[PDB]
Amino acid sequence: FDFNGVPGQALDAVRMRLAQLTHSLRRIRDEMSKAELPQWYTLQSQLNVTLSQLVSVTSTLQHFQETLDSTVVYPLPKFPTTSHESLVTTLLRKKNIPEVDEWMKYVRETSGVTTALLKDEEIEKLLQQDREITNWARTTFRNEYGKHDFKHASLLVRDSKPSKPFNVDDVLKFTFTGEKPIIT
Amino acid sequence: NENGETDDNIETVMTQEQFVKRRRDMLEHINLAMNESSLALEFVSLLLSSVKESTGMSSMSPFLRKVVKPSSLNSDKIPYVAPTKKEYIELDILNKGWKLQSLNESKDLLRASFNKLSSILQNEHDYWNKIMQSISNKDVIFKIRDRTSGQKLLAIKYGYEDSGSTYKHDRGIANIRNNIESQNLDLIPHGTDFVHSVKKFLRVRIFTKIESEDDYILSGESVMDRDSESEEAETKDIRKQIQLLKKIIFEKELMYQIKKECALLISYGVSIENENKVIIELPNEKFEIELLSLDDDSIVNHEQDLPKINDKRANLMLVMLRLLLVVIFKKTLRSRISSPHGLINLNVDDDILIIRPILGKVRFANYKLLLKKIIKDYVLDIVPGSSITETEVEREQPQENKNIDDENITKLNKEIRAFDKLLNIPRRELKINLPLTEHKSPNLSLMLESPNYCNALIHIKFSAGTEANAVSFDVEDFLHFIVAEYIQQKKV
Amino acid sequence: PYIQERLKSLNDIETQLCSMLQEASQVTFIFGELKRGNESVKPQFENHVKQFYERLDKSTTQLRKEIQLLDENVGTRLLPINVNKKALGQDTEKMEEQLDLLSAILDPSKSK
Amino acid sequence: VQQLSLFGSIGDDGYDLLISTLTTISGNPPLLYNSLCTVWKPNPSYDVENVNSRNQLVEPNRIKLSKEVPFSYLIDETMMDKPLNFRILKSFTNDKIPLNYAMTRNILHNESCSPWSLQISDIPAAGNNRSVSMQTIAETIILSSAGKNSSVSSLMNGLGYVFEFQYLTIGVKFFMKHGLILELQKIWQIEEAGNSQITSGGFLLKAYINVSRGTDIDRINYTETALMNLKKELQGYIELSVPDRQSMDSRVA
Amino acid sequence: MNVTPLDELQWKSPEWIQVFGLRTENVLDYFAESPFFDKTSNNQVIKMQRQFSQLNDPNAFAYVDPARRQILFKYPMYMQLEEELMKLDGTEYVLSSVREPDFWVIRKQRRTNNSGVGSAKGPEIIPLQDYYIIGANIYQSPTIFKIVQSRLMSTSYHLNSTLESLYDLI
Amino acid sequence: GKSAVIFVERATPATLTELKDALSNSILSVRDPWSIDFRTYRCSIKNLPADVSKLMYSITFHHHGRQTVLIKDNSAMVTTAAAADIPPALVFNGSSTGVPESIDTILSSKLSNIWMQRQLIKGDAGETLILDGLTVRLVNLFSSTGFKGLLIELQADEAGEFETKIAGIEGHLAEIRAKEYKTSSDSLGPDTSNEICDLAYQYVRALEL
Amino acid sequence: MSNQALYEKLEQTRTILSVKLAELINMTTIADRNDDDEGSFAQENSELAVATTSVMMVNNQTMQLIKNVQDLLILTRSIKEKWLLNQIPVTEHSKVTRFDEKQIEELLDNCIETFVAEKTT
Repeated sequence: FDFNGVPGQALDAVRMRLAQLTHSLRRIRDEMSKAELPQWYTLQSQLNVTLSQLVSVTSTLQHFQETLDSTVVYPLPKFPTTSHESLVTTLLRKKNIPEVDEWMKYVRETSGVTTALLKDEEIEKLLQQDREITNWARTTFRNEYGKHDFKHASLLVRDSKPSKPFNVDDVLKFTFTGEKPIIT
Repeated sequence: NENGETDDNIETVMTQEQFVKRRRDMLEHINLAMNESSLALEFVSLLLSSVKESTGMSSMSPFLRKVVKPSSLNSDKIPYVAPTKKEYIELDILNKGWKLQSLNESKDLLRASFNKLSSILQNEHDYWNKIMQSISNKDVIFKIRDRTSGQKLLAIKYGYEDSGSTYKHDRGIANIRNNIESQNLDLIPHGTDFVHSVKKFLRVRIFTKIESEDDYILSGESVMDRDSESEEAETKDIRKQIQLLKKIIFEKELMYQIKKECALLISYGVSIENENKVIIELPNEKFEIELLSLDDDSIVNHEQDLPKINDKRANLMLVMLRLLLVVIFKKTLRSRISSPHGLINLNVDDDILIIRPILGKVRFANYKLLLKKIIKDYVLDIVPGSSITETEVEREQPQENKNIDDENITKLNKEIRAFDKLLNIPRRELKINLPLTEHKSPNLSLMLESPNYCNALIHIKFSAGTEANAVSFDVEDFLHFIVAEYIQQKKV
Repeated sequence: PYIQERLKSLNDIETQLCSMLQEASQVTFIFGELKRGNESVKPQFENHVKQFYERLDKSTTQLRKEIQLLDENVGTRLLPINVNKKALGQDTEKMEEQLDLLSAILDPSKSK
Repeated sequence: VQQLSLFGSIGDDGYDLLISTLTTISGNPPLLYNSLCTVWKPNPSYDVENVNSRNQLVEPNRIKLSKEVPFSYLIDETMMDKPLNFRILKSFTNDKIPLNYAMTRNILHNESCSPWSLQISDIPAAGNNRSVSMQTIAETIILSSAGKNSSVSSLMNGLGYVFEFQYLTIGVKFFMKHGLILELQKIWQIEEAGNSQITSGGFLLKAYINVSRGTDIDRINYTETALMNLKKELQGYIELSVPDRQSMDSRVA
Repeated sequence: MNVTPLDELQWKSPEWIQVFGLRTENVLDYFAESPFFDKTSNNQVIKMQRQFSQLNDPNAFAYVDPARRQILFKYPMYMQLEEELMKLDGTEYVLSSVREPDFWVIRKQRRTNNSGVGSAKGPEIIPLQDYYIIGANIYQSPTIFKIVQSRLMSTSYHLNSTLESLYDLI
Repeated sequence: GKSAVIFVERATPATLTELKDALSNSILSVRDPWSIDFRTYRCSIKNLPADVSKLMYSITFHHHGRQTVLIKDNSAMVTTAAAADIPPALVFNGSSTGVPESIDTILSSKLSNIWMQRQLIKGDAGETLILDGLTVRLVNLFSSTGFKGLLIELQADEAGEFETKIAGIEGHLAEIRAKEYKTSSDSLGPDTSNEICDLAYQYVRALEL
Repeated sequence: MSNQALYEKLEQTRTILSVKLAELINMTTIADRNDDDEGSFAQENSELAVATTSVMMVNNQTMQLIKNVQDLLILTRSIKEKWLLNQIPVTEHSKVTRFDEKQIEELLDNCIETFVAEKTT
């Protein structure tokens, strides 16, 4: 009633996937340090392969409320306890890119574009769409591969198996009591 | 192919600094993303507003000490519009084609080094072809793994020697292919040298010291086993390697002569210093065969051809002594095939052991010299006109050779039969003998028994007449005396 | 033995798989040119592409077939029964002992 | 004695193969053997409590006399002849060797008697899920006999037992690692009104180890393992399993 | 040519001489942030507009608030300005008033936070849509969640792919 | 092989030595000790009337092998508890597990419902006296109720005139003042294909009163 | 048995089939395919994460493809091994025994014995 219901609707949803990507990384990080022995190339792909999967769900969880969250755009106001020790606040509320943004430029400049505007750009879009349509051609060729199939029970059993000469248990029953083996 | 793909899937490497620095790269470059996923865990405290929010918050120890629920937002659904609708946003989607393009450039590059990585695996396809060629049919497909670990590491397959029946220690074979398209024969000890490195054949050697009883001059003569010193076992040829495998079998056989060495230890005939043992026997002083408690036959000598009478005999020894422990190698397997426990642990009472080299020594020496000596004592009965004869008769009475009777089974019966005819050789106690008279008729008889080169002479005698009189007695001193007493109670 | 044939059929299926790789690798670099708007080799793109599909479908039938064959070989008493690598050593060797030493003892007794 | 064991079966079809396989796994040939078992129950005319002079709850059980029959008393044809047991078993399938087995029970063909294996077994070890069948056996060897009524039948009557039923078994056994035995076997009911093969159709498979201990949990646990390894090694070729206990109880029934 | 874009530094020491101590603080921020664009300053200039008298013409019982303003509650001269700002920018409805481009603040002791906003009112609810800026020691913070995430998230992943690139180990 | 058994009913621990020395001259060698366990099983059967019999005797010898003779109504069964003494063929084809135990163990523990062990006489550290054509064994018999008496076992190779050998020893018994003693060589009737069983058996005749 | 072993291989093959397709199809989506049509259901919105799809595709698809390959080369050579495990080879002169087989050998041994051992009769 004093202060407000600010934001964070799907924030819980981000936190959960934020954590799982943290949790899978953290554990790989802990092992990463026992470089005394690497865990079994199976083991690391199990942890680093679902650890990458974790970031797909964490990647997507971001877009799903993606309209909502960049719109929310909360900047912090708090206890002045946050003001002492300072930086933690600069650090903890800061968005940037690392040395990262740079190979992002290497990549952007690696494309064939940059300052030539709208009309020529719309055209490139239609052209890339044509590439995706030529990719449908993959659908046609996949039909050719033509490999899809399956692995009456009675119909299949005659072909497969006639196994068993008798009842093991009953045979034994006889040997011990003289009770005789009845049809199985 | 699978083993080699599994090798590449073992992380395995022997790199100094090269291997070292690389793994440090993993540590730091992975750690960075681990640590930045922790900023992700800090957005968790950023919720606040709820108890479950506090739970998420404690994620930082600094949150444990930064109490506040701190932050708040408003509405710029308009700014969401700007993010989506900007000409900048249309353009940014170009950063999507751009990074994706360079990712496809990476992808292309990775894909090509892959087919060339399958090309080093074609070296292996060739190795399997090499294995397909050459040693085939009956032969070991032993599959092994070494360098420990127990999973992955280094794993491969091959055959070895001993099999049915048990010498016991250090016995097998292990085989791999070099880049010269030749197979190297490992042994899991017997240390690798393509079709061996250095080989010891069993060897033999028999000396006689006579001089017509002159100056105590001894010479030897040795039955020699040398197929050649020149070695072929051609590279790229497992057929030549099959020959090398047969050589391997011979090397395993010498290990058997080590068991015979041990079986010597039960006798009083030469074992000197515990460092060398020499096989030798008293009469005409002679020596027969050798191989040091260190070993058997190790190759390095000049080669000239002259033979000698001793030498011819000596080749007969080796085959016997060798043969005799195929017997052991056989009566071992009798028991094994036949009854539950298995045979393991070799020659208790040095009864089983002793057979090798023990009964050959005995045989030669004992029965023979003693029979000769008995014959001089029977020259003490050389006095009467008389007559007296020797048979295999003791031999005939026990230990029959290759009999139709068999044992418990058809399968069992065969092996029993195999034992029996060879069993004459192993059994070789002295047969024994007799002498007789007619005219109101008397009769006597004696048996020479070797028990392990010790000689008993047990005799009998009956003087058959209208009313019967008889005696039987079972030491050579007394035998001389018994013969003297017999002269008196004979005719004379 | 004559199975060395079936062995070589599979080792060749192995080279077929290393072709699934080698071929689709071009598919990677060639689709690189294609979305780059330069429709230059679009027919050639289609070629090496249905070719990666072709190599793996041939490998897929060939090793699938080989597995069917091995099951058939297993059904046959030609291949050893379902199970394990174990000793052949004991058999021939045990007896053969004699055959060599005996034949050689014969040889030193009379000859030529 | 403790008998740990696993059971299973193969049609005569599978025999040839199984054989070639078992020889390789064990490295010994199969060895031909047989045995007759004669089962006895307490004389139903007498009647006795289930307690001792040492107040103990003691149940009536059957006795089992077992021994070899030399094949000369068992085999139908010399033409078949040969030493090979598996090809020979097809010759034996469905129906009986000479038998009439009564004859031997009381001598014939003024007489003393043979050696027997006199046994009595208890139901296999109670167990919720056992990895292996574990059974106790009390045995003594009879060496020969003496006295007025020295036929094995007289002896058993003297002791207060009565003949119940009998069976012959012929098979091959494999001698294997750590006292492991494998029997591939066929069983024939023997009655006076003719003989029928209990195992008609195939072979009873028994893989076992008799252990001297019982009270050495370790060797017992080692033995479990051995059997397990076997079942496991042959898994996907033949399942060795634990028979139903109830089916191995020679009690009154 | 480069931009400082998604908030960066201050303007510092230059109105530290003019002196920052609340209320004056807001105006110091104006020079600093380079982010007073229309209404607050416009209000400033119009009053500031009268110079040396040329000719320049055209037309141009206490307690009542906003929900956020009621939550806030203003203490001293900035409270007076607040009245002025409402006057400057108020779309008027029956029991409601909405503002155009006013810039304003919330604070404590060493530091505060200020927003430039649009208010929509009603009897039982009222929201201001704006930009919010925090202001400690001559610096302004203006940020966005979702923008906030993309941050160390893409960073985590580029660094994980450095990690994945390092799996160039046999 | 022939045999006879003598039981000195009225005796003490010392009676043994008295006779031991009365023969101290007539000795050749003395071999290793022997032992013997003599059990009495009362049958548990009431359904069978007093018209036919009851009771079975169980005699375990330590004559190298842990062999046991059972005797009921002049019929004798021979068993072994020693694994070594098993007929080889029984073991091979699986008839035997090769794990025998004493037939008595079986009787008392498995068929205890039919048979109750009534008496258990043991003879420990017996002495083996060797003459020419007559081996003479001696031992003191103890029950769970105290000393029972002295026991003499006579085994001889010589089927020739065993009758004199027995009579002579009974003489030595008169000398040492051994009065009220019991003797058995069987009762002319049983036939021996395995004589040892019968000899071991007679004990029963000497120990039934 | 053999069946269970194969099932795995079949699954691996299916995996290998399904991922050059994802590399191709995801190529479209990676290259970014923003649609004027509202019906189309592939997304590439947010900065980092939509080009991150491109970094994940790389590692995922390319290693799943190559991995299906590595596993399938294992599969291949596994069967090869299976076949070099071998079968029970029977004897070539069985039923027709070679060498001096018989008591005949008993004679041979006696010869050697008299030969090696001394005395001249």
